[PDB]
Amino acid sequence: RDKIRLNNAIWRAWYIQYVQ
Amino acid sequence: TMDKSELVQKAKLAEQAERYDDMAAAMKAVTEQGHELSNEERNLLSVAYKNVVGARRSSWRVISSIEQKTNEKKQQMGKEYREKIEAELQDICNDVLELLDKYLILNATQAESKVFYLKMKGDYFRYLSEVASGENKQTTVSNSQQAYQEAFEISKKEMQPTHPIRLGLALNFSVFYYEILNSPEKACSLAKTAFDEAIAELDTLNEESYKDSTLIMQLLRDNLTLWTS
Ligand SMILES: Nc1ncnc2c1ncn2[C@@H]1O[C@H](COP(=O)(O)O)[C@@H](O)[C@H]1O
Repeated sequence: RDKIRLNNAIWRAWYIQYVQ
Repeated sequence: TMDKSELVQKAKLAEQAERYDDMAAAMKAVTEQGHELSNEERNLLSVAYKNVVGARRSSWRVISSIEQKTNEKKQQMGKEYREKIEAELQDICNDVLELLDKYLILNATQAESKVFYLKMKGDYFRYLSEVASGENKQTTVSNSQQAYQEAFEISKKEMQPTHPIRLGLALNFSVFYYEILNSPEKACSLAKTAFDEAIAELDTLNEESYKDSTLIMQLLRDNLTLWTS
């Protein structure tokens, strides 16, 4: 269940870093 | 050929075999028979295309990261490969959207199903928007917003603030504002409101879905925590 959360965090964070 | 329950069985097999294109092909065929989908079929269809399009979205992102590297026939090679992926992505999202517009949204009986399918339509126009450009991007962005909005209004009216579908819709709609419209402002606003409203009415949780509600409530706080910087 922290598996869903961590995966969501990664996916979202990608947008912030690689395309501001 | 195969009947509904055989197709659904095939779809369940594909899923465990992690053959998501197969799983989607099966659920696409069930949908095309034209009857309202059970909750189980509906979720199998969603899981199938989420994984199918997810693989392409992932690959698109990897290549894009790489592409941001200073030579250029290697950047010309990488660009053409991104386009190849984009084209696959567009075919997937258009298959889904056709399914939603031809069968699912129009036939959905309960407010629950209609919100679910309209959120799905928001999602898959949002995925087109991640890779679209020029005039096509305006079209896909507007259609994404339209579906999210219609679903948003219907859920505020028909569902408790702790319903998992309503919360999920809010999560994705806020992600739409943040990542697609570049509106950190209204994204956080949307996320925070959806969370607060759920908190206020914790008494609306129920046995079947209280775990899903709290998880999504948590994703809302996470996105929020992640965005406020
Ligand atoms: N059909 C669905 N049911 C539940 N959660 C979903 C569904 N589709 C997308 N999500 C969530 O939406 C969030 C946004 O991620 P994405 O839509 O992949 O950018 C993810 O962390 C998923 O948990």
